[PDB]
Amino acid sequence: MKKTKIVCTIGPKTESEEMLAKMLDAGMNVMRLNFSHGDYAEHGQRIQNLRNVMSKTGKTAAILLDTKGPEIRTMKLEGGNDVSLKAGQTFTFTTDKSVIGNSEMVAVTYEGFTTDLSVGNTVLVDDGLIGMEVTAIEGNKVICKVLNNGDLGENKGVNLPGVSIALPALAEKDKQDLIFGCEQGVDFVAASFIRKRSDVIEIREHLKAHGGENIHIISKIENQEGLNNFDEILEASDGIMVARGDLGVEIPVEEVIFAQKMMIEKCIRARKVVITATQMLDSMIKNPRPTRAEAGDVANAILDGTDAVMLSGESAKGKYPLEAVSIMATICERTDRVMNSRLERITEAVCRGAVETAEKLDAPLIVVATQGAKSARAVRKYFPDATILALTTNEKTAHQLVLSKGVVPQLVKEITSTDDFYRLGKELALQSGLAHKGDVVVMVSGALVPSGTTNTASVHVL
Amino acid sequence: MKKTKIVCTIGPKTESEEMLAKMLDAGMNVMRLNFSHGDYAEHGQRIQNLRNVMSKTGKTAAILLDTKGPEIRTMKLEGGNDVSLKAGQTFTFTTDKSVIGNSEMVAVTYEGFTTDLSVGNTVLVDDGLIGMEVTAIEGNKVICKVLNNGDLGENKGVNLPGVSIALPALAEKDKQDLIFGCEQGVDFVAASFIRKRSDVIEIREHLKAHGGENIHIISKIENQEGLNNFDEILEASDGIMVARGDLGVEIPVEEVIFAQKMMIEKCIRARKVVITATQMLDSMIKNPRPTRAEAGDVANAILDGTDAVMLSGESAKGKYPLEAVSIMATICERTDRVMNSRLERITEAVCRGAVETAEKLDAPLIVVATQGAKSARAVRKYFPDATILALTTNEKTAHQLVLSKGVVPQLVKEITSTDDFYRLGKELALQSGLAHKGDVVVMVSGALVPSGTTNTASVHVL
Amino acid sequence: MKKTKIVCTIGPKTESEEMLAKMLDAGMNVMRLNFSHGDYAEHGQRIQNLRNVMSKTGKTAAILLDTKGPEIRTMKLEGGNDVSLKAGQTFTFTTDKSVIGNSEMVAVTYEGFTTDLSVGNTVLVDDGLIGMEVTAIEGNKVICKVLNNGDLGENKGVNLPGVSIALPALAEKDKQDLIFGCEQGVDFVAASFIRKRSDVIEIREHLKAHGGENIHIISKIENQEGLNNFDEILEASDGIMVARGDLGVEIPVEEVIFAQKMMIEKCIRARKVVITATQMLDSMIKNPRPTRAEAGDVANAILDGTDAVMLSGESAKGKYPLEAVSIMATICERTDRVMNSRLERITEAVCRGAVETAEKLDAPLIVVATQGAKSARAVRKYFPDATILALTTNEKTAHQLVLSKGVVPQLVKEITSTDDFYRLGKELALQSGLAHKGDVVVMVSGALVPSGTTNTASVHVL
Amino acid sequence: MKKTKIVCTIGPKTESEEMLAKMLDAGMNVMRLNFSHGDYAEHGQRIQNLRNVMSKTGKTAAILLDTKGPEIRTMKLEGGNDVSLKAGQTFTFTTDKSVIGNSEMVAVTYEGFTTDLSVGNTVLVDDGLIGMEVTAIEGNKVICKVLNNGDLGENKGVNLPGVSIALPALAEKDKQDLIFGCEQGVDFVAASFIRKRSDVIEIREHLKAHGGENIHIISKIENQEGLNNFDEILEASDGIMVARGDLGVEIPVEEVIFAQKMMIEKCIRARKVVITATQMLDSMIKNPRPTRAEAGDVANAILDGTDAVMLSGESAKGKYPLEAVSIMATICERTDRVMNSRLERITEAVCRGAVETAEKLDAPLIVVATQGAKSARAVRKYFPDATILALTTNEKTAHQLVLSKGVVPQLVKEITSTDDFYRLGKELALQSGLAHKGDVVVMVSGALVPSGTTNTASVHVL
Repeated sequence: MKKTKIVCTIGPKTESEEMLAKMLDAGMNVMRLNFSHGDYAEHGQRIQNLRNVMSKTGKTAAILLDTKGPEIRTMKLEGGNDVSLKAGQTFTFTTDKSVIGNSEMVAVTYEGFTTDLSVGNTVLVDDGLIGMEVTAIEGNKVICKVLNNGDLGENKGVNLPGVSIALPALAEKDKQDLIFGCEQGVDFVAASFIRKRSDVIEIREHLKAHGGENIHIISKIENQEGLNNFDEILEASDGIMVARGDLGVEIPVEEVIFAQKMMIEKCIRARKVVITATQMLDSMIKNPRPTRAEAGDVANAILDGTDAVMLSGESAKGKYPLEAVSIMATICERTDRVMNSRLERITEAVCRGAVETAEKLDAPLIVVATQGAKSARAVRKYFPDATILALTTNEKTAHQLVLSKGVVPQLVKEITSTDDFYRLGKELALQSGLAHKGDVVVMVSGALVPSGTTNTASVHVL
Repeated sequence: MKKTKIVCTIGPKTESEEMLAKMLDAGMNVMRLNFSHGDYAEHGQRIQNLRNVMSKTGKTAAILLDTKGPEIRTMKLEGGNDVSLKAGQTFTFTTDKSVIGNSEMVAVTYEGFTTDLSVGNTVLVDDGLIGMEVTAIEGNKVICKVLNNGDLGENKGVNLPGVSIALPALAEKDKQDLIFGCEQGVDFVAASFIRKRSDVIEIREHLKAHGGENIHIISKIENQEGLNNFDEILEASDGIMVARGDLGVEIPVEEVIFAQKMMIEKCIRARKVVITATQMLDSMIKNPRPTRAEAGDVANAILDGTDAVMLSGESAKGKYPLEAVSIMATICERTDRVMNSRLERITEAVCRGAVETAEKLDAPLIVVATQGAKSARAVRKYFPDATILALTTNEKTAHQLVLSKGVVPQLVKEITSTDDFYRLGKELALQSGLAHKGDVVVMVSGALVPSGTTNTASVHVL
Repeated sequence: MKKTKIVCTIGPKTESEEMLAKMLDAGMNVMRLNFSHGDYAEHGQRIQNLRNVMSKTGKTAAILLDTKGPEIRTMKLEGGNDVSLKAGQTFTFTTDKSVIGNSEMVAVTYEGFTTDLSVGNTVLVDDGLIGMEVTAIEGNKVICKVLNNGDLGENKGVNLPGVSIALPALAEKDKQDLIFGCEQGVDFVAASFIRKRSDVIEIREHLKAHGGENIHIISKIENQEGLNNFDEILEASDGIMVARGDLGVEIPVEEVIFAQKMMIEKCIRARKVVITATQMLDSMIKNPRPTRAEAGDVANAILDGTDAVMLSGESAKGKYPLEAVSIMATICERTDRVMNSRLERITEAVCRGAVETAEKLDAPLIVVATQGAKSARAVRKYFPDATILALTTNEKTAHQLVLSKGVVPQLVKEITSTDDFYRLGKELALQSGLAHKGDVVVMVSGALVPSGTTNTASVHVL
Repeated sequence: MKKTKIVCTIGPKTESEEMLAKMLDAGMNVMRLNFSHGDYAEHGQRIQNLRNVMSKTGKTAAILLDTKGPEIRTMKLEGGNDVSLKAGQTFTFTTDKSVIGNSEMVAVTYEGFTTDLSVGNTVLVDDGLIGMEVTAIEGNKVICKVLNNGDLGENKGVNLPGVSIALPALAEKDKQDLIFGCEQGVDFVAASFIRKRSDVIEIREHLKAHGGENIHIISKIENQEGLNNFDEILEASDGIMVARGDLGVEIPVEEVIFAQKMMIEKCIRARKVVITATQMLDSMIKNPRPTRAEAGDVANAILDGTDAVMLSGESAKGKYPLEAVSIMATICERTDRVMNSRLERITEAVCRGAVETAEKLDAPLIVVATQGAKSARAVRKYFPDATILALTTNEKTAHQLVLSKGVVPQLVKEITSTDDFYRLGKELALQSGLAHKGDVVVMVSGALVPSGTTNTASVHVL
């Protein structure tokens, strides 16, 4: 009965066909492959297992490849031992990768570190554990003053709040991973650390060069530059992933919530899927129940209007994966049921009216003859109470629509005319079990128009 | 182009093919035949002339037969001389037709005069010129005391305010006139003096017995009983003619305006055509310009929301028929221009939305695939800015639709599917000159439903 | 109790104290003195009689002086005999007053006749009975070609549609009549034939020179120029009288209705009283009942939203004055009953809210502490269901408020504070019989602000 | 600039006058004394220090006593050593307080434990660390089956989801604490573990018996019974504290968020303060910045519409109290500024209109002449953009209004009339610095009515 869709990162604990089947029962809609870890063999087997489960059970799911992305990391230390940095001390980064670190200096992986930073900038190390202020940049060195005590381990992430970083759109490993995703025909690519329009285009060109022109690109917004260029990025993307955890290190902490609300709102208006991700039910890596706060955070993202919510470690490596999917579905069901429609160009006019009509006739189902995703998403924009049954002849579209809120996709052989759509949609509506004899359904399609124009709405009794 | 339709009574000055053609140019939509006068040869000729003009010019118009109706009239007087009745005097009516009248007593045409009146009732003679109060009823005599001074001529109408009168629905001449109308295939019958549901029913059974089952019945509301039973009468009728002059004699004068507003409103809700008639431009029997008051009365009837307005003597016998049609058309245009749409069943929902959609996309035209008149009338109910182009395969339906406001009917060979309707309706929309390349049109129809269900709305660019 | 106010022209049949008292009972609110007729003794007596009736009965009423105005009239004819002008013939007007007229030429009263006309202009004689087109202007002659057959009598009015006429704002007799009005302390002056701002100004400077600075000026809009400059005229005037009969001769007939609606709307927005006048119940000069049309015309004027309606000959000379007032009152009540409030400056905000508050609490009465008329008119603008009880310390203001719709004025000694107003207004509200123990009243006033600012609204239970 | 008010639990780190002054600068509005800990001397000194800081700085703050409340705790264990409970094992509670516990059995503090529980009920121990299901109740023993592994320490809290517990409204210690609060003249008492109407009444009677009739009671809703009787409890209380942490152990976890939204909504409608408390910025006990999640949780409570937010350990015992207040204020400011008004009995009519008027005139300030808190809260209900300046002669009311959102209280000597209110409020509005010359203010009060009726709204320019 839930409308919000659930993305599950699959890992060792959940990769078996047995587990995947149980995950789908519990509410999983989309499989996420986190390419920060694993090799092509492991990920290939996971894709294989899901498609076996789908083939045998007739259930639908989508597959999402989440790239590792480019990053700035610190490097190694003397004796591999942590060093204890003291507030007020001088500390230096070097772009020289050959340097082994200690309490006074460590190397970073990114050659451009000296270029992109400025005296006065803040360097955060290890998810903001240690904060430092740059006091001088000299040759290949960024000299800083440590702001807080902390322990520096080896290989830790670095964040540069408010700095535009000249890392490439794709790491070299990323480029290979994307070829793999095309080879495997994944449905979505979630691109890490997206900062500007040109990153999305570079990814679009790379997928297109390997037969991936139909793979939808979900841009992960992670830093202030991403936020600044959000509209540009949304325009070029097929969707957005809101990386709350990263944003919590990169922008003022009181802003993260409104960045999440802003981005979701704009994706709905733009008719593009949005996924709310990171720091959802993390405590369930270890515990069989989430915290009150985690429950409240998930629900408010649903109320904000996200299409989907995402599980990370709690479904890949955690001790209670099935519990975490199940309680997620419960939060989804509980929250979805109290949401109302938002009624506030030909396509917007017809779809908005179609929903308004569905509500005024207490119609449980809106049947959409979707060319691509556009038409089903144009109905979903107004948050219908009714479920969207989206008829498509395109198998990739069927998979991709799994991610949109309240959309039930249906693969069909063909629809040759508008009246055939009405005849066929009424049958498939009854067959779906989503509606019954005597219910009203509203039927949406294009007629005598190019694909991706919706110009027709029709009311039928089953 | 005006939206309000003009009914013109045709008489000796306007019956030629030459005049009818010029009447149509001036704005006439419907020819009214007043069967109070003329014989079958004269009326048949008028019907023939119009149909010739229609064939030669390709213009569409409907034909309306208006019955004389049953009436109560006074009788003859000694020496055929007017007599002066004095307020307070005794005066008696007799049902004995043989009696010649004088200052003390006159005969009436209706035997039921004694039965239907009651001591205390008011008797009005000659359009309320002389008013009388019944003081006794005895045998075949109704004794009254005169209320006001006035002069009593021969053969004058009698009105009995607030009295239920037991005249038959149809006079004997009416029954013959109606068969003539069936033989001649008129589009409308306007039945005079309708008082209750059963009157409408008796007329329908008379028509259905002579092949007139497709002739629409317009009930003329003329008295208090008619007003009391208006809902019943509307339900049974195809439309209503508001006879303001008659109502001014039967009900209190300050009520006539609201009785016209009430009746017009309810006809629109019911999707049934309404004509505002009587005392429109009567001064133009004699003069080439109407009165300020006359222009204002007509305009407020259009503003009340009438489908059509009617010319009587001013187009049948008057000295300036074309002047009267023309200035009527001018008022219709001037008043139609400032009217707005009125936005609040599957049919109701779809049609209301189609109009809302038209306005929101600035569509000049709503194209309706009408099964009978219901569907075009269902769109017209919301007073669209857009003109209604009504496709129908039935020639009688096409004629009848001429009387509905803002409706242009179009006879078509057939439409075999919904996509066929769109293809054809776009062609016909361009051909009509009513819309042009690049305009938006909204196309309304039924799909996989019984006739007289409207369940589909579709938006197209020409 | 009706809300719309009735202006009655008083003449020989209605001037006695006996009749005036009965006129007030029947619904008269304002006495109109038509200075086209009567001398100062007669009018002074009418003023005296009313004021006697007012003192004896404690009823309130206002007095309105209506000027004759400047006019253009034709002159004398040979043997004083009508002449028959034939369409197409040449006919000449001369500014030479000494000329006696005939079939070919007549004199007019206005020398400026040559100046203001132009070849091509239309000249109308005798309320548009005969229409003429100027073909040449030469010396003191305006040569025309007659457009329609008609009979030309002596001393008939001339109208020049669409022409700007350079008559003075006031005739010489008018100037004397206005001083008389100042001496007599009338409440209103209705200025005839107002055409532009400067006419209103010249009348105000004439009044202010004779102690009339507090006499409200009602501008009579009678022709096209007046309509063109309406905003200017409204700005300068205290109110507007709509002279429908005159406008029917000056502008195209289908426009008169909308000119009445436009003018009434703008008066309401401007918080300035409007009177709908001319051609109301004229048939009741002769008959004891009006026409259906007459009743409908009056009612639509109230529905348009007029403050007041006016009786002319029917109450001055007619055979049935009390009948005409009574049936007018009946129409006012019947029409006022079905009208709703019209909810959309500090004053605007407070007054609009006070009405909204009244309706939401079902308050029968809004009590206004009015500095001059502005504040009561500011409440009246929204057409409250509640009656307006207007407290004022100024006796002239009290009289003038009689003309505003739904306003009951009340003369008070004083109100020294806001809490005093509430105490007193609750007492007076009960005393008025307009509200009762337990009713809610809304009390509107200014507090710590210049007069004519309304900034305070207060709700009390009686 | 923030409107949301901040409650700070004061403890050893923050009790000095130096700290309290810095806490107020940072945004503290209300001091919370947590009587779970501390003795009357410590709490008395804290009240003394704040009142010194208030006296010296002229700043306002309120004092809130939060009772410890009645509780169910486990007791002691053999050798004071934790015992390791295994899922599936039998475990028994005994009401015998003399029993020292072990791995098989422990004593509880509440005699009624056997009575109130039923076979099948769930017993949670130590904030839900260990869950057990009751399998038998026998004499003074509740025998259970352990559901999950866990370690049992000494003296841990017990929760009984969905059980109605017959603990008293007040512990014996609570009753003494309340006398202390009266002695000290605290402004608020926050009563722990409120379950039904009768608890609020018992507290009301106890305060009244010690001169505390003016102390506002904030009911802490902590369990399912509290939720079930919420309306009853709200009715008897002056406000509500939402104890999210407790609710997270007592009710289904997906419900806690909607219980928080429900309760806040109802308190706003009821015109009673609501405080959102527990699990706000807990990580700041140890860290100088909150988490993204904690930031998001606080902001969503503000968006829900809470009057105030509360700091617990992070301001009493934590290492970074001033940081935690400051970042709280920042979240408040950032969130308050993007909230809109909610415009949707005489008092509701006038106040709702007063806010609507304030918005339509872009008024920065609504000045309220408040008798008690009622009137200022009746304005706050509609979430005005404008700040509420609440004039009161009552010093306790002034303190209590500190807790209401967007209310600036102002103690005044007296107001003798309505015009004095306007004169005085305009001065105090300018003096406050909240508005400036030329701004509009809306002024709200009662006039000629019993206290706690608001019937007057007035608009003034400064």
